[PDB]
Amino acid sequence: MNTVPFTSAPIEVTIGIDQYSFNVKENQPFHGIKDIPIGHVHVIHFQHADNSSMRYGYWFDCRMGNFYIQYDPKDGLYKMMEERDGAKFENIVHNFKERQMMVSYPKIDEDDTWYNLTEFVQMDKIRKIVRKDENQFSYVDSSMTTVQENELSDPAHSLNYTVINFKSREAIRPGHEMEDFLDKSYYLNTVMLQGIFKNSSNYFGELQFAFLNAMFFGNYGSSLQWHAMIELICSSATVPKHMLDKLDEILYYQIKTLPEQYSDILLNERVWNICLYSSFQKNSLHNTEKIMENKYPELL
Amino acid sequence: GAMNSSNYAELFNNDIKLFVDDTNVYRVTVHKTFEGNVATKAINGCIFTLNPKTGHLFLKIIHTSVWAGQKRLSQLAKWKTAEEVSALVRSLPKEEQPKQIIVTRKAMLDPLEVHMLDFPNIAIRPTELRLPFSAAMSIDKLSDVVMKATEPQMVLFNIYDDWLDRISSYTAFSRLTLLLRALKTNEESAKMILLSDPTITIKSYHLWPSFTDEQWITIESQMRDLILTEYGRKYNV
Repeated sequence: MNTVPFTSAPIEVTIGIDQYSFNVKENQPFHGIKDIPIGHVHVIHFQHADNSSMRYGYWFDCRMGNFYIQYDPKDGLYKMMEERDGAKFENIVHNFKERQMMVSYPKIDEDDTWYNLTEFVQMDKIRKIVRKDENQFSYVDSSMTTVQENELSDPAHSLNYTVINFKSREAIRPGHEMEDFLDKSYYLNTVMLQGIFKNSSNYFGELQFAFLNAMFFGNYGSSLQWHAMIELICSSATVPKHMLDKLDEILYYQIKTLPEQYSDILLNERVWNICLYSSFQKNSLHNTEKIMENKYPELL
Repeated sequence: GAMNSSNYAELFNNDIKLFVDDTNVYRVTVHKTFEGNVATKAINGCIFTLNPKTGHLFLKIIHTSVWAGQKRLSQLAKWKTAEEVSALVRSLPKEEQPKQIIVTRKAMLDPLEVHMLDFPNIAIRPTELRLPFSAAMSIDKLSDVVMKATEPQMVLFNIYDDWLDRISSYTAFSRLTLLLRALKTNEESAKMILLSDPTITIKSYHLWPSFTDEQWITIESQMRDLILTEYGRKYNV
């Protein structure tokens, strides 16, 4: 079980660790988060009490190094850093644990929520979408734009999601205009799965990462990407049976986890109605259709 | 964005543009079967593709053979329209290619956009105008070439005959829309107004009669009266 120590908490802030969150008061003796489950990516995220604008945070995997948080009074944010000295870090964590100045990652044993939201998400894929190769962890915030959003302005701070565009030469074979537009199977299976992603696991990993950035940071471009990757599958007449069954599980846990009060901003009416009621896969998402109908019948 | 009353003069500027009307592409007669069910029989159709500045009409005849063994024909008709308009643009020399294509029905936007991906600088636009181009098949010579077609065929016309020798494009388009609006509202009465005087003929190379400037004013008046008479019938006002 891994630990992310905090040097201090000089400014009042709501701290998120995956789907959990804690309020910390200005100069509260908070020194970090212990008992973090090994084997998953994690996200540690922040919303300042004095400027709720800019949610921001760090994707990391404790198997890849020893990470800590330290407030930077110049840049005015909580920064993730790597401690390269193993013994210095173990000694910091042991002290803070002994003085019980750390919150415990509050995982209920029955609860597979985080596994289910991050099943396909791999740190190495995150680091290609979020490019800052000198760090092993990845910064994301509310305002970062996607490569696609920038096409339609600082490339170093972009989310490099795979560009999906239904009215693009990439999506439409010359001479198969109507066929490829109404049935996106060649775009899904040849261009995206075989071509770019190599396999369904990488495609699902990007879909899951886009959702989490949409939910945790209200990142609008991430929300667009999550919906585009759903729509590309639901609009394909030919999808492997294992992908449809897995998609139904993925979306079920995403809809289950979404704060009830954010359905209005994070869910696209057109995409969901099309995916559940009109699309080729209208009858292939039983779990998702049932949770959506019971939790968000207004949207539909 | 959308072509409306506000940006109407744009039709007659020097940027090449085409209107595309797909109304008459997929045409059927509905009839009873022997068993008393209902079936359709397709008849020949046409794409109505018009340069409103020059009057050049690219009438692509849609032969009933293009529907044989196809499903969802009203959907296919939009895509076949987009395919043929794309083929027409690619057949034109670069300096004759339109800068804009205005579709008379919003359902043509995606099919035409997808067929025209090779032409990113050609703007595909809808219109808020209610244009009467459905009435093209009330022009006898256009109806005749469509019905007699035994295979796919493109026929080129000038829908303004020689009018641009005497009037501006704006005025020619206004005359055309009034004639087509009348033919659409009351075909019998409109054709009666156009041929009532046997001394005024249609030249072999024309679509409409050879009216003097003064006779066009009288004709245009008779067409406006027909449209209001009919309107005071539809609505009883």
